[PDB]
Amino acid sequence: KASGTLREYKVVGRCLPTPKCHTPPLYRMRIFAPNHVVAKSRFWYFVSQLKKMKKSSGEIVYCGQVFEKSPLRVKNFGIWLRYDSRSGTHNMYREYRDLTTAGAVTQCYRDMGARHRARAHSIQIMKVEEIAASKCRRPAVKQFHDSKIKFPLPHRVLRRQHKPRFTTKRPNTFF
Amino acid sequence: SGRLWSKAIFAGYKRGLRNQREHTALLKIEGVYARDETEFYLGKRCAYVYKAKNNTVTPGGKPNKTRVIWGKVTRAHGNSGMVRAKFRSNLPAKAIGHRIRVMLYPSRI
Amino acid sequence: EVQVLVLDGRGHLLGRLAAIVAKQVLLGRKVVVVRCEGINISGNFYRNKLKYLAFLRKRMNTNPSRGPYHFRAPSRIFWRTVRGMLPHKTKRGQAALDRLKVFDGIPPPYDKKKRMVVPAALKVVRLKPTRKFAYLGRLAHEVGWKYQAVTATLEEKRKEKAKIHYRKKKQLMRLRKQAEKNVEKKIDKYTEVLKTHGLLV
Amino acid sequence: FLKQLASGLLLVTGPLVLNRVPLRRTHQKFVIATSTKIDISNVKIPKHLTDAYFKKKKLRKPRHQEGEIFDTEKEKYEITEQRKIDQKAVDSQILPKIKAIPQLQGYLRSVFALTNGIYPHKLVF
Amino acid sequence: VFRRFVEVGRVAYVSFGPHAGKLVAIVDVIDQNRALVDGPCTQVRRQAMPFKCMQLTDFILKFPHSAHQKYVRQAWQKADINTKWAATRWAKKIEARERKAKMTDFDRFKVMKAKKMRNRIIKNEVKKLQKAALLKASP
RNA sequence: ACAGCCCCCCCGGCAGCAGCACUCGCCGAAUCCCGGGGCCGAGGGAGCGAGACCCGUCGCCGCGCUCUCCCCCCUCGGGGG
RNA sequence: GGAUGAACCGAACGCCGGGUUAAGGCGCCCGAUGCCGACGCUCAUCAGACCCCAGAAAAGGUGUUGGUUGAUAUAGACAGCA
RNA sequence: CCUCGGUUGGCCUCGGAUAGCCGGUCCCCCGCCGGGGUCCGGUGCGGAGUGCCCUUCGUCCUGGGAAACGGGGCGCGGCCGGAGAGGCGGCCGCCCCCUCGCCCGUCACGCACCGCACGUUCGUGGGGAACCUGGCGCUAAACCAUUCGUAGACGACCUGCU
Ligand SMILES: [Mg+2]
Ligand SMILES: [Mg+2]
Ligand SMILES: [Mg+2]
Ligand SMILES: [Mg+2]
Ligand SMILES: [Mg+2]
Ligand SMILES: [Mg+2]
Ligand SMILES: [Mg+2]
Ligand SMILES: [Mg+2]
Repeated sequence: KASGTLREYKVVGRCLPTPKCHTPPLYRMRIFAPNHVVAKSRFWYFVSQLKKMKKSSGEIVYCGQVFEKSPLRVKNFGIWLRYDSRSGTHNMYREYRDLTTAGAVTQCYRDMGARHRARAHSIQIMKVEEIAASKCRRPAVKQFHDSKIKFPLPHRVLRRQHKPRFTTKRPNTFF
Repeated sequence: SGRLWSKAIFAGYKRGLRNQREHTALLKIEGVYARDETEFYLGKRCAYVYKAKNNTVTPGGKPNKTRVIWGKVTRAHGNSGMVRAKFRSNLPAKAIGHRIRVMLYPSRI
Repeated sequence: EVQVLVLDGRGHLLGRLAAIVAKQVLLGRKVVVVRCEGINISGNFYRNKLKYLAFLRKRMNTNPSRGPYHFRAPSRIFWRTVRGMLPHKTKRGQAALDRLKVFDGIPPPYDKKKRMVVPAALKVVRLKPTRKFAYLGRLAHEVGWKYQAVTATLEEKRKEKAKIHYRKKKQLMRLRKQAEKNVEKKIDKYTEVLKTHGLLV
Repeated sequence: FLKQLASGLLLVTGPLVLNRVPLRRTHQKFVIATSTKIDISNVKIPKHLTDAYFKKKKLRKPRHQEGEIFDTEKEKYEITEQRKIDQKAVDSQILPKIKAIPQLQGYLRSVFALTNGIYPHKLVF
Repeated sequence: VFRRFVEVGRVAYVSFGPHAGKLVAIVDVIDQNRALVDGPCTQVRRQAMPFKCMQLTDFILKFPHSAHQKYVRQAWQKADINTKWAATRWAKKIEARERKAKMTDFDRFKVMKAKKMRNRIIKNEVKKLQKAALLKASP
């Protein structure tokens, strides 16, 4: 599974009815995927792992994107996941700050790739939850819980290094 | 009276790493360093003006040493403001790093 | 362009500036790099000195007089770095190499001219402030260059003369500001045109 | 610019007293249209000013096949009195509208050129 | 050393991006790289925004963090940030850049003439002052 | 409280609406118009009709007018409804 | 395209013009990121840098970064001094 | 004449810092100019290279402003600065010009070559043979041959010759 900016999908599926149970149970999952095709594929992967279901023996009755119910509010996200390292499988709890749940999960995927070299096929997101600022455990997240937060931008690197490419004046980094 | 043409540099031919398509040339127009700035110069006439030993007839003038290979800008090349040019005859390789004039002629402004 | 592009080597990173210069001279442009002893190299000095000492070790075993020519002046070091980014075994590459001049210090043709700066090669923006770096002049001096002291003395004389010239320029500009204040009733008519069209805030 | 003719060629006159450009045809592909305009509505462009009026005239080569004697005569194009009258008639009512706006006549007297720092793709015309 | 700080109510100028050339207020801070940003009077709806495309100004508004558009807009309108911004040397430098960029050929000609005459008058005055200062004779 | 924030409300009202305040999609029988740059111009007797005669302005397709009559608006009979 | 290479990756071939791609790339050699690309990790006095492929293991590190489990602490932890 | 072609306005300069800079000014110290301490300004650099300067249609009537302590001299003579590769720059004295050149106006004229390209500069370009025209100036060495033997396979080298 590749990535992009991930989206949350509510995927509901069920086994096909048989003359053993005319109404098989419906199962719902949250899948964070680039698009609905990958979302359906990951739904089948996960329900094959959990229940004894297959894409051939079952069907997907709903697959719809879940829009964030408050994208204008900064909030803390705790994510419980598991992943395969080069030498085993580990459970992790990670914390992020973002406006959207899908953005937080994307942050998680990038951060796992950056810190643990974990590719997206190795990572199994098993719980995402908005948490109160008192329930946070990661100091890098907790340090932004200041009602009077204040910091400068110390050493501002010139990013327009080629417009102009040649110039007489040397850049200023203090602003 | 004045220059009346934009300066450009014959940077090289359209090419892969190990193949060279001499029929089309790459021009670096002075002051155009982004792809979105190249839209003005598309379709403009361009000239490679040089001197030789024998005199050749000059339109509206006396024969002199000046010779021209005419051409025009066809499209943009790269993100950094290159352009591609097609000339009436393929540009000689001694002209690489030399002056090309973009003549403003087929004006759209 | 058509003029000579004069670049000050102080505060610039070696390979970044050399890539810029190589592309410029391949585009048929005259380039002159002055004060090549002020060029910086990222990474600490011992590491960069070790790299140059490995370069010194690489020599032709049968006849070292034919082997790699290890140039010890900072200008020649930068010249060889640019040659490493130029296709110097063809006529186009040799002409591009000819279009480049390199100097230690600033010689009299160029000490009286303004000098450009390449931000994409500057240490201050290309290098994190906590990282270490080496000076090309110091590295050259400790690997075999002989003219670090005399170049420093001549640079200090050049700086004294430049300070005098800058004081004269400041005094002239102060006098110009006073002149603009002196004549303003006969100037405001054109000052308003300039202000209207955005020149002269 | 005064009017497009029947062949699509523009008829122009930067008045001859300003920059020595008579009533003359030009191609719209080979001109740059600037933003500055003068209201030349309700001026009277004479009706006879047409493509056939401005078409070039040629003399050679009747009653002469083999050239042994030079036929370079008449190469001096002569300005017609009719053309001079037409130029006077147009300029007499173009010029007062030019003078009505400050230092437009100097703008029309000067010629366009590309300074080394300026680029036509960033120039607003 | 530092005088301009990232903080709630700080007014920032957008250098580039979709909202370039606009003023915004910093409503909240997100993970050292982004800020919840709101221009209610400068037509920038609330959104995340990186600190790289911000250039902090000297104006600080007083509203609590993560307040609504109403309170941000009242803080902006009372002690009007639009006129106080336009009065600064920064804003009119931007405006001068814009009107120099949008200048036509006739305008360039007129600027050339006016600048020619202005420079000649100033240069004559400079020569006069130089000769007036050259008459010094004092042991 | 001399600021605010979140949820449920007894219920909302107005505008706008994947926004022309560039927050976040998939699309077009639920889709059309206009413009620019580049390359190209292969083919050569298409006439069922007059019994062709100046080189077939022809087939398919899409249209307009007349073989009816009233009006209306500009030009000085022409043009537009 | 992999610098180079019988076999790898893409793709198979009449002579050409235009458009677009594949695998692979876009500091300079060398066409193309001269994007105001995004988030982190990392300093190496043998750094690292792309299938085949052209060099490495067990074992360690109070280097730094994440994570798991457990424990102590205003009924005053921990570390220092007595 | 022969040949080689490029190019198509210039920037005549602080040192530098980057978790900071720049400009200006009153008191202390060193030769009337600089260095400090104040104080006042600017800082997404506006005393800004995203900049500055010059700006080319030419003339003729013709007025108002800028100037008139002004511009030109391939005109002479004198001085000074510059040595890192000074190959450059600046200042005076005499003489000879025009009151023109810069802005806004008045006035008409120039081949207006009948739509069309290589136009426009550096430029009196570089280089080579040759003719004419004047002025001011110069009258030499190297090599072979010979000799040496501090040298030597041969060349080369060290030497001598009214
Ligand atoms: Mg819509
Ligand atoms: Mg044909
Ligand atoms: Mg190959
Ligand atoms: Mg290989
Ligand atoms: Mg395969
Ligand atoms: Mg092709
Ligand atoms: Mg490559
Ligand atoms: Mg390239």
